[PDB]
Amino acid sequence: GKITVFAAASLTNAMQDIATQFKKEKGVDVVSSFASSSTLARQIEAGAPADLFISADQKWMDYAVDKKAIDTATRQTLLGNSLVVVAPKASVQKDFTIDSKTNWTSLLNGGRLAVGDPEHVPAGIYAKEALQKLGAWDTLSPKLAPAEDVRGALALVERNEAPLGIVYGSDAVASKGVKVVATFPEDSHKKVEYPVAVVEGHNNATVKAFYDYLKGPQAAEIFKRYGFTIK
Repeated sequence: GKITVFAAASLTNAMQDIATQFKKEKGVDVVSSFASSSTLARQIEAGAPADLFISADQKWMDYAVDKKAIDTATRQTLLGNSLVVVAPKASVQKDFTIDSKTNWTSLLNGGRLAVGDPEHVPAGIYAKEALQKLGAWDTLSPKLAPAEDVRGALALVERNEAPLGIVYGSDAVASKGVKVVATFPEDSHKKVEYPVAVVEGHNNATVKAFYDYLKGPQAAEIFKRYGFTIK
């Protein structure tokens, strides 16, 4: 048959490679839809026919679980990731540390900070939480350049439309146009975690085969190569 996966935008490259490999190995077609985890969870709630859902945070998975849209026995934390600051490849921006006394204003220089919409995109929620903990939020809120998902924020930095952007470590690995210039301290935000679960009513042998494949060695190889930490 055919499997439909709704996955956080940050999983774009890894998921495409995994789907290709699975088709080679088992002969089944895997179609993925990528967007902010918030958007995907609301689509699942509305009745969009996805078989699997992989969120970039626990929050949006919990959301789908409460709407009775998830086969809960299948929910499991699959990946981890880091939160970093990127700049265009050709920027002269040098590495810097992120602490209570980081001067964001001079780093930006009249430019904007690209972020996933902190209102609902997981990347933006982790970022806001970190900037609030570090006391820089009040200063940065008027300087944001929000985007539809983390890849939208990444694109702004790649196209040199924003000097700095907050994305996942994995996004930097997949991007040929940016470079990591700082890494958020692990204690500044909730641990970045990706839960996976089968959508309610879609737990059949074909979907289960792919779900098991995601926790296997071939998939772990691809995830590691793209910068994700395997939980």
